[PDB]
Amino acid sequence: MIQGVIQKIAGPAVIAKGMLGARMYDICKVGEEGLVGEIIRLDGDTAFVQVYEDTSGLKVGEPVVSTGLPLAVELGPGMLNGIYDGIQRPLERIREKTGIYITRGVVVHALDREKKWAWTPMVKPGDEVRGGMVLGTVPEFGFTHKILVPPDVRGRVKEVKPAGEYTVEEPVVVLEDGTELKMYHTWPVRRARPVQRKLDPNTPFLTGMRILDVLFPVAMGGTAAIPGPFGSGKTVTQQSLAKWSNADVVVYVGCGERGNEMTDVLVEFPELTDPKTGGPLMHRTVLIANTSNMPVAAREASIYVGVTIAEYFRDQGFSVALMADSTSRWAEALREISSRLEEMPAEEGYPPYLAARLAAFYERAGKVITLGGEEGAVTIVGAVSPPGGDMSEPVTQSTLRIVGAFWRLDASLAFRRHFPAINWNGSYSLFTSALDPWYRENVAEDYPELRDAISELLQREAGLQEIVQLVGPDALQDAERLVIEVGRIIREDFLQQNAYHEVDAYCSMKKAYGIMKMILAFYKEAEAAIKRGVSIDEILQLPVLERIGRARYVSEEEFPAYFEEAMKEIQGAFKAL
Amino acid sequence: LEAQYRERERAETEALLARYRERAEAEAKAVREKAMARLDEAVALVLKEVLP
Amino acid sequence: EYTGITYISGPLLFVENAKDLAYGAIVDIKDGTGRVRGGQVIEVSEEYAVIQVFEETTGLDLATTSVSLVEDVARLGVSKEMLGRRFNGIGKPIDGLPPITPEKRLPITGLPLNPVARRKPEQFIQTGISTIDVMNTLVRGQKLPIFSGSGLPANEIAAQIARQATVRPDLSGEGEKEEPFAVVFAAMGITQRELSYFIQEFERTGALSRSVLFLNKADDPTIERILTPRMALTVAEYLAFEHDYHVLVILTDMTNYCEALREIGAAREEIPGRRGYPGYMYTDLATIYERAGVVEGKKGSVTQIPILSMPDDDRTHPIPDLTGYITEGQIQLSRELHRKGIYPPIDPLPSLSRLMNNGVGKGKTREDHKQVSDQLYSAYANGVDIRKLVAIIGEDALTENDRRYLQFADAFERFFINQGQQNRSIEESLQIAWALLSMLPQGELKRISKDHIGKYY
Amino acid sequence: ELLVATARTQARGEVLEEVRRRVREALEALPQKPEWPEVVRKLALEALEALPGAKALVANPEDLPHLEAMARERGVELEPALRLGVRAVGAEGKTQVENSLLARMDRAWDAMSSKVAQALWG
Repeated sequence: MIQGVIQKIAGPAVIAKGMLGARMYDICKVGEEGLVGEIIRLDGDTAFVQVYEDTSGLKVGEPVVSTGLPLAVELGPGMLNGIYDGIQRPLERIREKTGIYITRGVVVHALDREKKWAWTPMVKPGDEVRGGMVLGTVPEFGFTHKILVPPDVRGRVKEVKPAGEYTVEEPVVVLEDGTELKMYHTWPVRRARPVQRKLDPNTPFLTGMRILDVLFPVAMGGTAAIPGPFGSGKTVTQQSLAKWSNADVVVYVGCGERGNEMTDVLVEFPELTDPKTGGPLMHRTVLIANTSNMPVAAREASIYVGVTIAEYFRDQGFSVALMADSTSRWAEALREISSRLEEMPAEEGYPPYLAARLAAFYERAGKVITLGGEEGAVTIVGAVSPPGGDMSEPVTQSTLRIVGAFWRLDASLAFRRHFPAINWNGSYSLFTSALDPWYRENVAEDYPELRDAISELLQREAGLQEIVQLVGPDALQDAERLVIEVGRIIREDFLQQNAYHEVDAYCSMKKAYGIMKMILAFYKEAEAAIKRGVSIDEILQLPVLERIGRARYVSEEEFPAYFEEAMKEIQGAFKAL
Repeated sequence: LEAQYRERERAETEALLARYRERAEAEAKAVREKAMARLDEAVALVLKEVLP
Repeated sequence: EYTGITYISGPLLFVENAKDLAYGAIVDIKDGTGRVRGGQVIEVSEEYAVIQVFEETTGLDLATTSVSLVEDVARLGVSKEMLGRRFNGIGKPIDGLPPITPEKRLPITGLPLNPVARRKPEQFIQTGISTIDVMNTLVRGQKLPIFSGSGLPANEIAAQIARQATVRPDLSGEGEKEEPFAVVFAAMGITQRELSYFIQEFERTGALSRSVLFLNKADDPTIERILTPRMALTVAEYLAFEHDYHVLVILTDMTNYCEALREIGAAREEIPGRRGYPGYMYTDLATIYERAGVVEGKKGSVTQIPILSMPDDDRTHPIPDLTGYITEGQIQLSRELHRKGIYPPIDPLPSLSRLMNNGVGKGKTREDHKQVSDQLYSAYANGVDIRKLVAIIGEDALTENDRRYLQFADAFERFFINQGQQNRSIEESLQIAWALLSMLPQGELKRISKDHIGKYY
Repeated sequence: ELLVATARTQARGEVLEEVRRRVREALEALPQKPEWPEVVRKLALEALEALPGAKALVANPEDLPHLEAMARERGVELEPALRLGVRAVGAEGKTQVENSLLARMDRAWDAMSSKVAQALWG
């Protein structure tokens, strides 16, 4: 097979020679330890080696013998429960065979090769397969993890090994096409599981919050983003997707997030309760996260490889929740390519590949009917930041702001008591007009009425914000201080939510319904109060101001009877005066 | 009134389609029957431009 | 073969033996993956060329580098059976009819309209709306950009006006048979929802058997982005000038069009431009827009409406500047309006259409129209000055005139600007204007003559 | 209106692909015909006259009988493996222009699609 040794070793810009029958964007083995590179250029006999695992003594004259796959992902069980890399290695095994250290040139397994999983025959040699047909149902813990045939891979069965456990490397179904269907099988990520068509979402997804679901909804099959410049409490919205989400299957991926920000988040989850089971959250999460601790080249690959792991579960009949944790980490990897290759990036601190390798991953999956005729819906809430600090830059607008929701953030925003924060003005919703059916029926039939009437004040307040920074209002009038104080409490207690407690966050229909009507009512009753000649001073010093102040320290369970008692204290302490 | 106007319209947006289908198929046949006579002539024009 | 492969980093390719190749050519590349891919041949020399692969770059190998010459000349069909189909991208089967119909193999750019063969506007179109057809007449071959923001859905407010738009030159003495409603649409880099939300509007009520879609998904390569317009561009020429039909080109998202472009030019040794966006934009952007304007003796001509995005409609980067020299007018979007659900959101004094009375006259859109069109400019703009100031000027000074001008506004945004997805014509869109002004006295009406008042009040 | 377009296009298809059936049956039984030298020789003519310098005008070996004459006018002929074409190879590298009856057939409903529609319908 493919020959060649090192010509020029020069850290991560290594130039091999003698490369014949090589092919672009293909995994290899380079060095004597094996660091695991990828052909990111060919130039005759010489090829730009991209060097993942760090170099420490690698030299001239070492193997460069090409595996000949294009970062092919091993599909088959073992994934559910575990810590994986963005090009697939289990960090369980690295830690178990080295130390607490990550040693360079130590490549562990691709998936499993010492684990065995129960095979139940569900096909026979009498029938034929097609792409997106069940070969059997393997049981991996509390979830149900079938095996499928990738599409454009099809034949007529020819054997099926009987009931028993079998190692994953082996086949268990063989076909009359020179192919054998395995529980460890290479599938390109460059031709990641085909679908029938792009569809329009119309069923919302919920994080169990009152601001990311309420004023500006997210969709199932969606795309979204929540930029918070240079960190601003944008990592906390994954303590909200942690055990309050409605995602059947979590698939948490980070490009190359820095260790310290995924020290407490990373080990937070096996400790956490599983809403879809009860034990560790890792029954539903896969966790294919890539870190700075993991290879610096691995970060570049990461997104376009980790999309395919989202797709294998999403295909089967699952409503997978994929989150790329801060896409700006991917931009820092993408733009480094230029530096090492003697090319300049696209001018003015923008990455050379703009649309090309960003938009395509995003729109690869998200509410799409499949070839099996199943419904594959990938839900993302992009946890981005802007690369230039400006959001007028291409990569932001091209897929991170034409998204289904945008919430802006500031630095002094999140510092007060807001985590994860949203802006009061600067947050709009780009798709909500197709999510109204489902909200009407499932939640409450007057729900598209109650969110537009909260936002109406919340955002008209901006009207007054401007005149502050002008001459300043100093005409205290009743209809004046009506908007002011209302909206103020809406930012003080309703946008101030903590993803740290289950009484400051975690929401179900009746809680999300309730709170949002609580305010409206009190506001409503204030409108006709003030009109007669009741000063806003005396409205403020009521105990009912304190009830809204005690509607962020109340549990969901209690919420029902809590609200039913408080509706009477509203009408009493208002109409009467 | 609307009740007797919705069902009216339904029965007309069936009548209209029903006739479109009959023309379509008869004019599909008229593109078949026109070709199959001038069929050898096409093959001739094709053949003649592949074999140089 | 066609070897000489150097710098294959991403969708770049150099190859020697490009003495057989041309600029403006497209070629099949062979490899042992079994993938047959295109990509245009640019920056050519007797040795090294630049090819940018149709789909990705994963498959290129050293074994097979051969190129089956497709055609140096640029091939492009001129079609005439495409007046009621559906396609996404370059032209791929969605409705199961074949990509294009040949007549000719015309090039992609044949060179725009000769200026002495172009006549003045003398007719108008109607998009089913009030404020953008009464107050500002969208004329014949007009190039009117719609500057939209970011964080707002451009795309929906677009196609919304699709079904509403059915032309009304009734009042002039011409039909919609001598002015047909032909929607030729070319977007690029559109979302998975939005790309299906487009086809939804069309398929709703009958309007897809008189229009063609083309829309290059945000997951269809950046190479195909560019050619998408040029295709239906060259077909369009043959639609509206040589069939006497009347087309309306509605482009959407210019940001993607301009991003992808940049990558192409950066390898031909052309430096990018101000705030990174290219400076060789100008030429290329012209060629799409300049096939607009009427033509002597040929009644049918294409009306251009491009739609583009900016962060807040700020003019601090190329995307508006450029555009804003060849195109006339701008129509920006108000945050107030779109919040309250007043659609389409068109500003007061910030909005204006450069031509509005040289495509219409009196009795062609009604006679009173003349001075009604410059009433509601000065009349709307006055309520915007106390549309929040009613407690910033206290209850310690309050006057009749300006109070009445608050109530004017509320009814002007509700009834006049917004009119739902319900259809309107010139005569019904005129009715609304008069009615609301009827609250107001004769002494606050000043931009309309007593003659016009003696017709309608 | 859509239904008219679809039922006609379906009808129109069957006729083009059956015309293709009759045309491809003729090419499959081409070697049988004694008009096989006149065709083969003219195909390789454009080839050697074009981009391939005639380093080798590579042929199938049972069409080597029926082109040995113009081997002696240009090139040395030794396969595409279809038995219905001639590759040509040049001295530039290898170049590669393959004029196959199959290859000219494929680009002739995308390269003279106009001409077959005019002959059946007009």
